[PDB]
Amino acid sequence: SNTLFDDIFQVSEVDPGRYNKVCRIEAASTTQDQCKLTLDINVELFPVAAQDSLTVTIASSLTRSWRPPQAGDRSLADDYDYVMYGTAYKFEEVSKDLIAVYYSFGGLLMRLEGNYRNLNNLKQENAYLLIRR
Amino acid sequence: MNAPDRFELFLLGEGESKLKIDPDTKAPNAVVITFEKEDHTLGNLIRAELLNDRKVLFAAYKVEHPFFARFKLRIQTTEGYDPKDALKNACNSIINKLGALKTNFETEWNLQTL
Amino acid sequence: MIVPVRCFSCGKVVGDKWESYLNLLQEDELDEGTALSRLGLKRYCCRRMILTHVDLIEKFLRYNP
Amino acid sequence: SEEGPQVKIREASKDNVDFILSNVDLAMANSLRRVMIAEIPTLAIDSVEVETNTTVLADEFIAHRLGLIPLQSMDIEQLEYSRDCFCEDHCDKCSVVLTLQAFGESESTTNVYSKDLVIVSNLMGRNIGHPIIQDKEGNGVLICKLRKGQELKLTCVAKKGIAKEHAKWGPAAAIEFEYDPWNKLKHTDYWYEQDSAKEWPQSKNCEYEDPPNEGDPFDYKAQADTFYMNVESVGSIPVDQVVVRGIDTLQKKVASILLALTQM
Amino acid sequence: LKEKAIPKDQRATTPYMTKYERARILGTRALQISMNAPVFVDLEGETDPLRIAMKELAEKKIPLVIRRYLPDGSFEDWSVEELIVD
Amino acid sequence: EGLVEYIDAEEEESILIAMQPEDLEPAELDVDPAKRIRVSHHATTFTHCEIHPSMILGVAASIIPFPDHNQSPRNTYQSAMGKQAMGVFLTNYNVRMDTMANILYYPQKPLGTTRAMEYLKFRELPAGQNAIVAIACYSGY
Amino acid sequence: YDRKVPSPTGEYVKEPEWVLETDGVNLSEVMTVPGIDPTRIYTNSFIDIMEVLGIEAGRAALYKEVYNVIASDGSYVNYRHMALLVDVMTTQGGLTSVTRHGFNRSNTGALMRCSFEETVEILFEAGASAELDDCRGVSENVILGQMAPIGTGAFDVMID
Amino acid sequence: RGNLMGKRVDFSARTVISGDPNLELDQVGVPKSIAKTLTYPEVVTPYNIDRLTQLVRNGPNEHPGAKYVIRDSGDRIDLRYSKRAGDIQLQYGWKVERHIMDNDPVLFNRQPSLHKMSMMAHRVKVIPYSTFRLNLSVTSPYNADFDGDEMNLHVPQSEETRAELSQLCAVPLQIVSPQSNKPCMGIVQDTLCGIRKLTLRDTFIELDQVLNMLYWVPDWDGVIPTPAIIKPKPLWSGKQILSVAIPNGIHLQRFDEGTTLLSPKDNGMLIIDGQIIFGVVEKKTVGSSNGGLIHVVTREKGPQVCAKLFGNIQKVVNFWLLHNGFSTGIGDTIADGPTMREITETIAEAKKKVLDVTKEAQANLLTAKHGMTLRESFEDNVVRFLNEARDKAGRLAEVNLKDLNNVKQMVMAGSKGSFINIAQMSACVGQQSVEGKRIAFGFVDRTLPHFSKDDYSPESKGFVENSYLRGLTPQEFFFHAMGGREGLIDTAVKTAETGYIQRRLVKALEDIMVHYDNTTRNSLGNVIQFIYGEDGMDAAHIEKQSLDTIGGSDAAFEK
Amino acid sequence: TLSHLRRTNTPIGRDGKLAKPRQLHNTHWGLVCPAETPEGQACGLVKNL
Amino acid sequence: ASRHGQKGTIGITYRREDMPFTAEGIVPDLIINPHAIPSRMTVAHLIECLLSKVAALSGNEGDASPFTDITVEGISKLLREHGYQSRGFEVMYNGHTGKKLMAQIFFGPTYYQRLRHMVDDKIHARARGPMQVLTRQPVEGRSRDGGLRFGEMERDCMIAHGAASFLKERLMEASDAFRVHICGICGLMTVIAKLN
Amino acid sequence: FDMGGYFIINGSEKVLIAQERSAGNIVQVFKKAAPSPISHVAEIRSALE
Amino acid sequence: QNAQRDAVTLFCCLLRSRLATRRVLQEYRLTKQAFDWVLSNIEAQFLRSVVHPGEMVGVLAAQSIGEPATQMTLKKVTSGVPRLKEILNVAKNMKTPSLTVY
RNA sequence: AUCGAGAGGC
Ligand SMILES: [Mg+2]
Ligand SMILES: [Zn+2]
Ligand SMILES: [Zn+2]
Ligand SMILES: [Zn+2]
Repeated sequence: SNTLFDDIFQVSEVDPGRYNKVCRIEAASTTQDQCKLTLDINVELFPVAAQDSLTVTIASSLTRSWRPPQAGDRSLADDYDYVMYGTAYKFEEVSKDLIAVYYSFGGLLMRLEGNYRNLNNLKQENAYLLIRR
Repeated sequence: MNAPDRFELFLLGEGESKLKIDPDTKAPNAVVITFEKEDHTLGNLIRAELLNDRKVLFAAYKVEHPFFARFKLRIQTTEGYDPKDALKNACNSIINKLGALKTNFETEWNLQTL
Repeated sequence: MIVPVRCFSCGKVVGDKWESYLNLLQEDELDEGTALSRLGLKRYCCRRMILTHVDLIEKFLRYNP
Repeated sequence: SEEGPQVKIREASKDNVDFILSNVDLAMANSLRRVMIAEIPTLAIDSVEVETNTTVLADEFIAHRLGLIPLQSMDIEQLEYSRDCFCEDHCDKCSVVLTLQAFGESESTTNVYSKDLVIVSNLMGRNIGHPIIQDKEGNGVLICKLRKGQELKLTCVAKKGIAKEHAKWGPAAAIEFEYDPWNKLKHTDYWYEQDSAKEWPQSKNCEYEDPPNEGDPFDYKAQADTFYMNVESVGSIPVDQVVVRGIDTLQKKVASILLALTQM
Repeated sequence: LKEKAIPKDQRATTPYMTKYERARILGTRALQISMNAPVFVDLEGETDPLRIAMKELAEKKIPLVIRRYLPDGSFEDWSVEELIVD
Repeated sequence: EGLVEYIDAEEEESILIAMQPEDLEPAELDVDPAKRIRVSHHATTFTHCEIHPSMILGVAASIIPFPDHNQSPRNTYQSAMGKQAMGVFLTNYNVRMDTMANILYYPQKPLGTTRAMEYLKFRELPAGQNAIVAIACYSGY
Repeated sequence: YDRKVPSPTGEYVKEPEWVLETDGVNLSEVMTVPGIDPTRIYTNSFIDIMEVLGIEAGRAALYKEVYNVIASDGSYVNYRHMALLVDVMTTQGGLTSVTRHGFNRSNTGALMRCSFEETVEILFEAGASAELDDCRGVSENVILGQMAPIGTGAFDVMID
Repeated sequence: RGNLMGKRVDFSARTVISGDPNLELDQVGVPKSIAKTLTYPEVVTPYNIDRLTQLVRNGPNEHPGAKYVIRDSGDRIDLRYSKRAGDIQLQYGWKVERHIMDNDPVLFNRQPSLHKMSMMAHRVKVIPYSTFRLNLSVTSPYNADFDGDEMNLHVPQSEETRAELSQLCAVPLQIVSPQSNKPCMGIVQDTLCGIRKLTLRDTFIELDQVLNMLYWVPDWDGVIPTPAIIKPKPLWSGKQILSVAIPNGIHLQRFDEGTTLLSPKDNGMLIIDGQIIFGVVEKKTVGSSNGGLIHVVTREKGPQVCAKLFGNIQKVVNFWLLHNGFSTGIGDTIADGPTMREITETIAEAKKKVLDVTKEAQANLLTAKHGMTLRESFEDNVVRFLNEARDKAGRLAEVNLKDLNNVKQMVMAGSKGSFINIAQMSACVGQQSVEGKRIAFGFVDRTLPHFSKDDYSPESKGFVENSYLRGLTPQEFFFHAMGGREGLIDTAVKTAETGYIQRRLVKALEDIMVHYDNTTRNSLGNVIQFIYGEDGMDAAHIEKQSLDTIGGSDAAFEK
Repeated sequence: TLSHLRRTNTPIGRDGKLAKPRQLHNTHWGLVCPAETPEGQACGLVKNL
Repeated sequence: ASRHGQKGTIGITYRREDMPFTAEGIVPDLIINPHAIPSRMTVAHLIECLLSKVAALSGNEGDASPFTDITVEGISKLLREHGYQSRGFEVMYNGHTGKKLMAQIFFGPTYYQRLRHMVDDKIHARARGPMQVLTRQPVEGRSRDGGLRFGEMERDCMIAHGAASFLKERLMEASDAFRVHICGICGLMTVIAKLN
Repeated sequence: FDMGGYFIINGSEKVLIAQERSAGNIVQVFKKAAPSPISHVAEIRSALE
Repeated sequence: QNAQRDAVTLFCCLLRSRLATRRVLQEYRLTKQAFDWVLSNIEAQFLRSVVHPGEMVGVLAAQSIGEPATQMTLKKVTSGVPRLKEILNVAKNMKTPSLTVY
């Protein structure tokens, strides 16, 4: 019920597309020039400038009907700035020991590639994304 | 020729209780109230006020046919919270806000000239 | 065939204004825009009730019996 | 003042009031204007007994005209619904009887204004059933026109009702209503050709709110809690009483809900 | 002709109940039930004769038999019991 | 006085009609982009000029506002429906005892008028009302 | 025409070819000309095809032409229906038209035939030839007000 | 043909139709008058005697009532004029001609009945007003419209008859038609435009609207889906909320042009177990399309599930739309200055090309290409040039349309509207034509008496460079009218010719029934086919699947 | 009433596929209304001046 | 209808409360679907809407005559001079909730017509009413309380469905059913039968 | 506003509809079909005025 | 049985193409129970897809052809409704007789 | 009942 992936990426290419409150942002890992990702981000809520550096995290928890935070008693698993919930629909075997995963957060897509997350991101409906400023 | 008498929009008839209450199925601590001879004027306000009570899990209303003056309000609360109490608290909060509105308006109107 | 009581759209009474309108056109020699403005008819929903009106009753009166 | 909603009147007149509603949720304001339109009761002709009609209009035409005539209803609360009262058809505690009889005497055309209505029934001392007259010349609404030789003799019976049953019982007309002149809420998406700013006219209510900073991001958690309204009354009930009676009618509806809950 | 039957083993018509014969059978039973005829199922709170016939079908307590005719005049009798419904 | 003439189909075979008297003005650019594109006539040997082109229409079609902005079948459809609109068909309706009559309570003259309406007496015996129309999706009814 | 054909590698590739389009039909003669392919030549006069290449070729070209009149309007009807139509036009000796002079002349009862056109003449011809109507056709029973041998009345129902 | 093959019948009704977004698919809105007018003979049994006594006592003048009672003797008992209409003693075996009530099976029809899908069984919903009401998504099989169309209703009179309606002629059964092997019903204009707007990636919904939509779906599990966005504000996506209408267990995969699995423009469609993954929902997904969502849910889940699906999609989308709003206006027909200028410069270049080819034809410098005359060559070239100009200006316009342009939105959803409509309304209406050619020389060597003789100019023979926005000049008006007349005549004539053709087809193949041995025969038993469709399958539940064996290199095939 | 008083019938046919008589002809300019005519059957045969 | 072939019936009646409204408080008398606009290309309807708006605001006439130099752009210049959006759009608020419509709405005066066709004059229904004399079939017409025709074009569809018994009922139990006596030798109804 | 132009027969108002015909005493030339034995025709419809 | 094999030939082609061993084990990853489930579902759906006896497929064909012909709307050949009328009524004198020579 | 005309929806 804990983290399944952790890394820090530098913003490379943010494009609005034909949308007005959503951008498609492609970024790559920092200090590591082999793992990269693309993701749909609501810029109205959480803006994204160019060449930023945003901490990216994936969790598996923290079925049951959703309920809003009743009070501050609810201990969030998120000291971050932007959190979403989605489902993995494809695990792309790019090359020999080079894997990629495809997520959908209600239509906001994500593509992640590398091979230092293999043992974690299973074919689970359960998936949480977190971004720290 | 086929139109219903217009008073049927607000005028109950033949043992039509104003409120009918049914427990929801496959829904713990949830209930559906069929308001009779009422419209969006009441339902929208009751729901929007129920949305402020932090111990309400679910609250929504719907008018299944504009032909008829009636609507359905479904409420789900926390365990140990009879939703009728949530309905009552919401309604009473409504009435208190409305009384305060009336008093403040009368204040400003008597203060106003012309 | 005669001045409607109130505007269909909003409901502001206009039936009390016809005879004023005509006189505001003839007495004061105003144009229909300023004449409608002078009568507190600001919404065009009201304005078209009077501006597009045809007092056909004045013809119907001409039939004698 | 009293903790909760806040009112601040911008302008006030015999016929209309332009004010501001602060610290209110939207649904309340909306149900308030809905009630102000439909749920507040007044008095207007709901039956017509016609005796003679030599006019160029049919009877039902005239009856529909009469129903629309604004009648005084300041003390309407002291009058009961005919459906509620116990008389056979109508009484003095449930209904008001007007009478209208006019004849085409003069060679010139003879008008029939609302002032020509005569109140037959006993008022029992309440401001009720007086045809409203705001005309400068004192005449009412032009009901019909008569040639020399025509007459009209009828009896109107005015009862109590709300605009839901029929729009004749509408105490107000054209309630102006706006919130967020700057669309800071992002509640509507402006259609435009070149520049939404220069292509849409600024609201008059833009003065009463400060414009946003183009660099400031979207205030997502802010909600709508300030409203600009202008209530206009035909005259059957003064504006202040239109809004207050609508407030009390809304409260009375919620009260009926409470009582039915208790009976359950 | 005189006794133009078909032996029950050498039958090549569909073992499945066609929607047409199903609707005809349900209609016939709902007709029998519209009038006071006995019912061969524990009606678990059912009143409409159509639903009663449909449940008599699901439990295959309908003692009817289809007679499928072939263009030569030969025919095959099929009990509702052996007929498959899908 | 010889200022106007009667031309039938056969005789107009031998004539060259102008469209607008402006077609007779001489010519010797900076134009309004919003107006329609009218080609230069390139003809000079005129004998007649149309009185006004709008006169090519019938009684019914002259009721249609802006029929130059419509698919012509719509103009035909309307010209067939305008004969089905209610209104004051005569001022003496209360005297005539007709098998069927339909009269509009409060007829309105349209806010958009064809110049040909004046000679059709439409503003004096209208058949519709200036309804406040909203083009919108609202409950799907 | 940009027709497609298998590459020697196997995958289909577009190989265009010059084709000739005429303004008239004499199939029996044009067929026997050198330098053409006497196996792929085609006519829209499917009746000349029935004349030259036999009846089944006629069925095939008939279906092809109906298919083309449908697909010109972007529409699509499943194969079976056009197939049934074509077969009915072809199941007899040759090309039978859907007209009073085509299908309506068969031995298909007498009340069914009179129900289309030329009613009293069909009835007179039957009363003369002493025709015996089978009463197994649809329209026969429709006229007789009986349950016709249709999907529901395509059989009997009896007791166990 | 008028008293035996077709005749007037009892237990019939007919009136105007309108649409109800809050009616079920198989439901039909029956006015209360008609329900009080039509009867069904119900036999008295222990199961109904209480309800039937209550109906008789309720009386014929108010619904649910009854009109006649039939004793064992066989004497009719009129409940309007009878002493004993109050103290009725129903004995088993009697017949109460009860009123038409809710969930009764009725046959519903719209002429011309070109279809089995034109006469369909419906479930009765008695409604107050005077119009027949039906679900929008049942218009296409009837080809109905709410512009004054009228529809007919027939009422069965025996239990087997009701059975034949409910089990064969029911609406959900006829969703997939054997004609065209696809669904004949789909999501239509309002719901279509709304389901597009809703499922945009830019479309997020707040909590209150989400809960109202959730409750709006009738067969809802009652479990709030986890929101898409959580941290700054708990938000859902139009996709996420709409997915609650789709039953779990549904997979739908479709790829459009440039449909990466990242789908940067939300193309295609990927729906996994009653929840959609990516793709803007539009006509291709939810129309009456082959291999669409309706095809799937009808095949996998079944007819009734798909009918409820119609209902739920409509209710959610109609709610969202009603609180979202949509309009058209003329601002959606204006292209900006530079676009209009490029359009008119394109019209000018086309006029110059026509002038050049005309002068070339005048100098007798044409090449006589085989099979056609000089004049035929000339006309083909000029018609081609003008059509190219109209299409190029129309594309010039559609390029300049923004995404907020509601005409473009209705086109994108597929609700209504086509490219040519845009082109003609804002760019250029085009060349008018009669009998396949340009405007002919009705007068001697001219089209109008405002033209010099022998003028083959573009506009002189019916070219309209002005748009419906700009306005047609009087000659343009007259030529356009001349063409529209041909159009109306072609419609009015094709209608009658098609009616004849259809009647003859039907009367020819009427007796063709698949017998129990699969041999397709006729009344005489003469075989028409040995296997129906040559494969003996029903035309429904047949789908366009690919044959991976054909095509591809033998290398990839082997691999 | 006006449109009825300016109506013309063309009796050359009631039922038939006649395209030439029905179509709007160049000579009708200024004399017959281009658009005002019945729909469906007898379209273009019945004209208004 | 309007004056541009835009015909249609009333589907629902809404009181002013449930109606959408502008900040000025103005309410539609009529609401028509945007989907009837683009398929017919009746631009004149919308130009009429715009012109009527500017005329009602100006108290002048609308020169909707054809073949004029009146442009949409000049109309819009006028309308904006009167303080409204030049293309005729208006921010409108939902009537049920009161939250702004995300779409601004085309909204204004437009001439509409009440056509001679009305439902209570079309409505008909019949169950075992009067019969004709010769055929013994239901009489023709609503004004005689007759039955609708079950034409062969519909019998075709009933056959394609396969509903045999419904078809026989429509053909016998709902019209001109009759019973005759025939001789087992001469197959003609020439039998004289005293049933009593 | 009445415009006249109608008759009053037995109470009911009647209108005479303009009847369209081709003019007589004018010479028209008409080609004949391909299977026609004759090629062209000149026709004039002689009518006594 | 020959007619049976003939009727099912093409669908069996599709079957073998799709249930090819290397495909079943590499493109899909079917297990044993999952494979037998595919088999049962295929056979069931097949048997359900067989046309039902009693079907009046003739009227169905006629209607399925006539309806979309009612929407048959308006570069050298007679097409649409005139062509269809030429086809059904056997038209010896067709308006656009052509010959396509390869 | 016959005949005629006009209109509605495709
Ligand atoms: Mg229609
Ligand atoms: Zn107004
Ligand atoms: Zn009383
Ligand atoms: Zn005998």
